[PDB]
Amino acid sequence: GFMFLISWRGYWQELIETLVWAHEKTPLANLVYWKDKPVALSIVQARLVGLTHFSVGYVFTYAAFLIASTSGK
Amino acid sequence: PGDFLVHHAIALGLHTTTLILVKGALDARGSKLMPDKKDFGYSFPCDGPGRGGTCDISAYDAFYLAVFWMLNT
Amino acid sequence: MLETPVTSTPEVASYLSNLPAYRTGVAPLLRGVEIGRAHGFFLPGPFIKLGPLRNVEGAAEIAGCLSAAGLVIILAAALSIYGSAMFQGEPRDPLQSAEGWNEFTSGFTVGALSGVAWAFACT
Amino acid sequence: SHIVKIYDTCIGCTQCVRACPLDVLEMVPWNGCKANQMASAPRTEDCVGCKRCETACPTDFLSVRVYLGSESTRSMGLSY
Amino acid sequence: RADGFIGSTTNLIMVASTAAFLAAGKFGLAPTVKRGTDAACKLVDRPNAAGLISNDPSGFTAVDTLAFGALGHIAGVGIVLGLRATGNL
Amino acid sequence: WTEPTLNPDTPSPIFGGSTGGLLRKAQVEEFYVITWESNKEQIFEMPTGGAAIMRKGPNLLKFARKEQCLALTTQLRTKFKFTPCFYRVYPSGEVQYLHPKDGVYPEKVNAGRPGVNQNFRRIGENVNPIKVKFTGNGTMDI
Amino acid sequence: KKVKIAVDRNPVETSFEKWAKPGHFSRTLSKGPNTTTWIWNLHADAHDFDSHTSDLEEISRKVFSAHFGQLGVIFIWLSGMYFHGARFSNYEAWLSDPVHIKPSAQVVWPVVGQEILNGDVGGGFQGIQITSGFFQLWRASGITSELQLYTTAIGGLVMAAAMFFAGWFHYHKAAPKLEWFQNVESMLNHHLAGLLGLGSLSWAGHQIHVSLPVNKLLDAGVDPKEIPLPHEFLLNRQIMQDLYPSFAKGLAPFFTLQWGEYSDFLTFNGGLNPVTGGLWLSDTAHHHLAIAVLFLVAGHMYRTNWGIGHSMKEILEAHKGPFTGEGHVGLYEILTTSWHAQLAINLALFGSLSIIVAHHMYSMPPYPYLATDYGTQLSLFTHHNWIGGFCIVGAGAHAAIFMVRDYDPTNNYNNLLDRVIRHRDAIISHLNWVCIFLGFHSFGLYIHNDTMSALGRPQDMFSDTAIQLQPVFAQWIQKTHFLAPQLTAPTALAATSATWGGDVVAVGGKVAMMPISLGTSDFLVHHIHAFTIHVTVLILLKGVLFARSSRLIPDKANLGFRFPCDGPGRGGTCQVSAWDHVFLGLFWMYNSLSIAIFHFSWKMQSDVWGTVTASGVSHITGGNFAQSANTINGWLRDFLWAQSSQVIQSYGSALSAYGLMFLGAHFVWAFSLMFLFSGRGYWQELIESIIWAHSKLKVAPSIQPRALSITQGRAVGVAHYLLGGIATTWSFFLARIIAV
Amino acid sequence: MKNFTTYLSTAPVVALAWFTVTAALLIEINRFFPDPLVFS
Ligand code: CLA
Ligand code: CLA
Ligand code: CLA
Ligand code: CLA
Ligand SMILES: CC1=C(/C=C/C(C)=C/C=C/C(C)=C/C=C/C=C(C)/C=C/C=C(C)/C=C/C2=C(C)CCCC2(C)C)C(C)(C)CCC1
Ligand SMILES: CC1=C(C/C=C(\C)CCC[C@H](C)CCC[C@H](C)CCCC(C)C)C(=O)c2ccccc2C1=O
Ligand code: SF4
Repeated sequence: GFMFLISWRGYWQELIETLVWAHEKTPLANLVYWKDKPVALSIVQARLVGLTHFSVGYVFTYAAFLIASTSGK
Repeated sequence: PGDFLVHHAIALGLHTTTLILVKGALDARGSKLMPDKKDFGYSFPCDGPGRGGTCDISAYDAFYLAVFWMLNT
Repeated sequence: MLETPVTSTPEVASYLSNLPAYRTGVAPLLRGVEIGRAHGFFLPGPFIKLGPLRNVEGAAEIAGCLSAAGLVIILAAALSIYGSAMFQGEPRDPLQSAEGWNEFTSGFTVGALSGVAWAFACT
Repeated sequence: SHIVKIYDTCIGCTQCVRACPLDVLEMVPWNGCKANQMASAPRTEDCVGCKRCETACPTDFLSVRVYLGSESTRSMGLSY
Repeated sequence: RADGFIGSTTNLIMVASTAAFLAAGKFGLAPTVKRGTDAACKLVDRPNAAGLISNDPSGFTAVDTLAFGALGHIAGVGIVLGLRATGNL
Repeated sequence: WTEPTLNPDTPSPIFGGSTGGLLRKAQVEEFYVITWESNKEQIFEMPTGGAAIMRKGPNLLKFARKEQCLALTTQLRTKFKFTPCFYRVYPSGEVQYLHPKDGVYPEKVNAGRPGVNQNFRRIGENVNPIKVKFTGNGTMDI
Repeated sequence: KKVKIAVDRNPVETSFEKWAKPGHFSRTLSKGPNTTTWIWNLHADAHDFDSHTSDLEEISRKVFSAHFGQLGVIFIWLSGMYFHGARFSNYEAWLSDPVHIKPSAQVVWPVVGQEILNGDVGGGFQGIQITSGFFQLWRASGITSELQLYTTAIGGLVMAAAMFFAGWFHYHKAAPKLEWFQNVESMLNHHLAGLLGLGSLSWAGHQIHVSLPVNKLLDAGVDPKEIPLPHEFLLNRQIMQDLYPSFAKGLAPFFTLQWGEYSDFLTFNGGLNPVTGGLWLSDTAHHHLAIAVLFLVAGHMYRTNWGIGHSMKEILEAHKGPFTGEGHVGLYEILTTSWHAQLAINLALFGSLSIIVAHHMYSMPPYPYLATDYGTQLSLFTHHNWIGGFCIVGAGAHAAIFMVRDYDPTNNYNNLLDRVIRHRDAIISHLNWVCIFLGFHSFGLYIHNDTMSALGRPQDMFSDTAIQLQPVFAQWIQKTHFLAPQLTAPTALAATSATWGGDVVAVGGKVAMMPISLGTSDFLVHHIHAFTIHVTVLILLKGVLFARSSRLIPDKANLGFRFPCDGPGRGGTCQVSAWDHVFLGLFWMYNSLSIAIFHFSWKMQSDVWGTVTASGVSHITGGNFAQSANTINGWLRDFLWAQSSQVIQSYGSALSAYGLMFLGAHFVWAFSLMFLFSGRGYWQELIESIIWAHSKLKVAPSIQPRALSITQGRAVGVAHYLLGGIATTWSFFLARIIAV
Repeated sequence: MKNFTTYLSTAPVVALAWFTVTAALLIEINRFFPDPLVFS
């Protein structure tokens, strides 16, 4: 979740541009192509995606502790 | 006395998380930096690098930020 | 984009043109059985020597070729849905067409599973 | 495509025009300013939403406004 | 040079090395201030920026008597210790 | 002024080539073609990456993004004080004179330009979103 | 073309008038403050000489003078260390019993009960156990009293005053002209021979006259306060002759080329001293002697004012081939008219050198009683690794700065510089693919081992007990260097280090150096390092290549190096600049270096460090690295959680300072996530409400309070993030290794 | 000296001075009156 919050849309976008070039140039793979143009996660989108990862962690990490420490004894 | 400190810490989370959400709610459609926030809707990335920085200026980002404080509380 | 010694050596620009995908002319099904067997025969390998039952007696090769067959079938479904989600308007190379892909997919499914059987008959 | 609107609060500075990276704004003649000019947005089909023009608008608030909306290959600036 | 080593193989080797290397620059068989070299190891001459003034007929300058003798000294030391390490010396 | 017509046989600047130019979009979607007229053969920086020697007189370079062409346009208009013009070649061959599309570079006022997207009210005189709710129309546009 | 000293008399005047005018350096910040941003700007733009003026003469004079001050503060720091190690230290007590006495050279004042920090380091002294390795450094320098430390301290302070004086003199008085600075052939000729060569030869003098006899007597059991003082070895030939009979001949063997006679103070023993556990001082003296002749000769390569010599410009141009177009022709000017280009190349090699030094010093402890001081070893290895990792990141940053500020498309036509900017999407694309591969094929075989272990299938894991992946290549290089002395290097009496193989050096019942064995877990952790190193390079290299332009924003050069984003359009263009590729390449550097220091901390405690008992050695952790490091849980249960006991229980003891710092570090690291995860928009408006309250009570500040800039918040967060994490490990490591 | 005193008045210098005095005062107070838990 941190990556989607610490890092922002731009380094990924330009990186996706390089990936698009490589695939179009790669032989035997250029045959298969994407129907939708690959783009980086939206500015607001990444905010919610990172936050969902961040929240899910805080829940699973604690649920594990709260249950395995209480049960273990 | 151990409960005294933690109880006041819980209050800090309640007041802060509240401040984040309340600030976003009151400034949802108004603000010196973005006086036309209502015209830009609720979920918009930013108003650009103009006026120094408009990063996380939407009332969606008071929620996005309040979530972290809620989890901390 | 920048003609390099690698992406131009007439030897390698010719090797590519004999591979059953750049060999436009062969019927898309026959360009699918070729590719299918090639990608299918080597598949069993990784499952036979490093799979869950790799150290069991006799059932280490049946289980590798059974698992391979599984993936082969999975690969087929992805090939099919790809054509359905790429040839909505049935877009030269007939392989790059709606019917072309549906015959390539079938050639691959019947060539790869034939290759997986060749590898078990080679153990 | 993003929506660009020029409000009457324009001084015809032409700065927003000399700032657009995709020729979306131009200077047309008007009578409500002493510079007898008011930026128009003829081709908002090439707007990328950079908001460079706003960073160049000197009038109180913003005479030029870019409302980021629908996204296309041009709007997303995709060379794919 | 000490303990009257004069005459010792080491003395002869060092003297020979220093001389053979000073007579490899005074006699144009190697790079020198003026008559340098090239990317193919060929002396293509050279302009020195100080413009050293030498009385030596060939133009051998002090810079070149302290730059070829030093090579001879290093060469001699390498040969002396090398033969010394082996049975040669 | 008459919208210049593209001469697709215009000498192109000298450049070895770069893994940073046109892709499938150029053919499947569209591409753009900037053209200018130099005074001498000079090295310029490509808006795609690298350096290129512009040829004397007519020059023609193709890009897959309008900003790329306009970038080179400003570079020539400033570094070389040239007057570059670019079009948009669609896959069918339909060339559309993109810049300046008037003869007078946008910044300069010229009679004969209509006012488009021009609200005649203070940005703070826009209605409330509730007045345009369920209307599918923006407060600014309304 | 003449190489000569060129100076301009009394250029800058020495006055405090400019001192009273904050921002006199920048045209923009000279107009005074109106917002609270100017405060943060006058600091974020004070060393950027290139921004202050366009003259490369002034920028260089400023850089040259600045370096002087740096040296000055370095001297002050060094002098303070000697002084603190002279008055407030137990160095002399440690000298008598180096093994059982812990080094200490920091005493805290008796106040606020902070006197608890003054722990019993032994030797009638209550202070703070230092981990800087200075005591063992002084011992190997011969220092046997606190009068030789006091004198050194005074000398360092005198040097400091000379450095600052030189900086002011070479700036306000005799300021060198540009033509002086751009004599690279001269600099290299004088820095290789005069600086490095003479610097080593001068040391080979001390080591041969003061450090060798003093250390021999100390290792012989002689009391430190009974050894003849250093000068007596120089003057009294008899004393030195007794210790080294070769001083009976004199300098005759050297001139007679009979160097062999000196084979008692100049030897190629190899290995570690059996008494002190550190490289023989005799071998170090021979090394510095050789290193010197090499550098001194190397100083006679580039051409200066006479004729003999090479021309770096000609050499670079001469090196061109059938694939790299014009070749290196055009880099000489770049590297003689740019400080950012030079700095980038310098930092990269300098930073990498720091890591290389850390690996060599720990593998071959160079100081006496250093290897048995586990805290010093760990603290040094972790330190240099970071100091270096930071430099490398700076190398990437300045490289990008030069590309966006000093790159000229005209000078670089078919250079290997234009031919790389012209295939950036092949370099980056391939590096991206290898990163993803290394990622799955290094961190995946760890999650696989985790899942297979949890599912109760521990025979289906990647370990030396199951599916093994031994580092055979590393295991062969270890044997080629252990059997090297008997074949490849006969003259060497022993291998370079015990790490390659052999017996275990024990000093005082502890393992100084023990042969390290590489297993599956070593293979796994090493490939993990490669993946991180590759990723870090990808981020920084990507920033350098696209520092000027990219498919997204084809004019970044005209935007700058430190620009936040082009705009919210194009689907978002945040962190497109090369400063934001350095911003992110810092977190990965922390991630990459963190695993390395953890790998060293655990491997050593498990396979090297311990007590040599009758028949066997007791390692700090009982040799559990092999089976416990193939999973991520083992790195948390047997490393983080298990070794964290000392720091979490340091309260109430001399180590209580580390427990406090350990938590304080967590707070700083977490506090950084308010600037790395948020945005000015929220803070700016929040400040508006606060200002309202202030304006109501009529207490509003004249300067307009403004939230931090987008780039500033990115810098503040990364700074606190790195400070917090490194501080946490510093407390962890130090309290763990000092307690055990 | 007018301009040196101006520099010694700048925010960073004045804050460094004010704090040092305040810090030293608290340190000296505890030095003579240690363990001040209650005002008695
Ligand atoms: C000692 C008397 C003295 C005086 C009166 C001056 C006066 C002046 N100098 Mg100067 N300088 C001096 C000594 C002096 N200098 C020395 C010894 C050096 C060598 C390092 C320099 C190097 C130097 C450079 C390179 C430049 C000046 C410049 C200037 C002029 C404006 C900048 C300035 O100084 O404002 C005040 C600046 C400060 C108060 C900053 C102090 C920085 C000092 C050197 C060290 C601080 C480092 C600090 C301890 C780092 C750790 C911080 C940490 C503990 C938190 C000004 C008239 C600038 C100029 O020429 O005008 C454009 C210029 O670029 N000086
Ligand atoms: C034998 C000649 C010689 C020597 C020994 C040095 C040594 C050094 N030079 Mg240098 N240089 C030389 C010739 C030499 N230079 C020539 C001929 C030129 C012109 C082409 C330059 C141009 C040059 C530049 C532009 C710079 C250096 C720098 C440095 C320092 C590197 C920084 C460092 O690591 O600090 C380590 C500190 C030490 C090792 C302690 C030694 C410090 C002494 C006092 C330096 C004395 C050097 C000087 C030549 C001696 C004469 C001084 C006399 C006039 C009073 C270093 C000490 C850098 C620098 O200034 O850093 C501050 C740097 O910016 N040099
Ligand atoms: C010899 C090494 C060297 C040199 C000479 C320079 C020189 C320069 N760098 Mg630089 N840099 C280096 C190494 C170096 N760097 C390394 C290794 C890194 C990687 C981290 C960087 C990363 C870096 C960045 C990101 C930037 C520069 C920039 C600059 C330029 C201006 C810096 C400035 O504004 O000053 C001002 C100095 C400061 C504001 C100090 C910063 C505050 C400090 C670092 C935080 C405190 C840290 C410390 C641990 C705190 C202790 C605790 C605290 C409570 C006291 C300047 C020419 C800037 C630039 O030119 O961009 C256009 C720029 O943005 N550098
Ligand atoms: C735990 C947090 C985390 C994780 C897992 C990653 C993971 C990754 N980062 Mg990243 N990063 C993080 C935090 C994290 N990051 C943070 C906080 C920052 C801010 C500083 C960054 C900044 C950053 C940058 C700048 C870059 C990366 C990059 C990468 C990728 C490197 C390429 C690779 O090795 O692929 C291998 C994949 C892995 C290592 C993930 C392992 C997951 C397992 C193996 C997958 C198994 C799934 C299995 C089939 C089950 C499927 C079930 C089904 C229902 C889906 C990689 C996937 C680089 C990149 O994009 O690629 C080049 C890069 O550019 N990161
Ligand atoms: C015939 C003639 C002449 C003569 C001249 C001469 C006399 C010459 C010689 C010269 C010389 C006389 C030369 C030599 C040189 C040498 C040197 C100068 C040395 C050097 C040294 C070095 C370089 C170093 C070495 C080293 C050491 C020290 C240590 C170890 C290592 C080594 C070995 C390396 C005359 C004029 C008279 C007359 C006329 C003619
Ligand atoms: C907290 C936060 C702030 C607020 C940060 C501020 C206001 C910095 C605080 C600095 C101090 C505390 C304010 C005043 C500084 C003065 C120099 C202190 C003088 C006070 C006396 C005691 C000396 C941002 O501005 C910001 C911007 C962009 C992204 C994230 C963030 C962010 O997370
Ligand atoms: S960096 Fe900030 S202002 Fe710029 S696009 Fe991103 S969120 Fe908006």
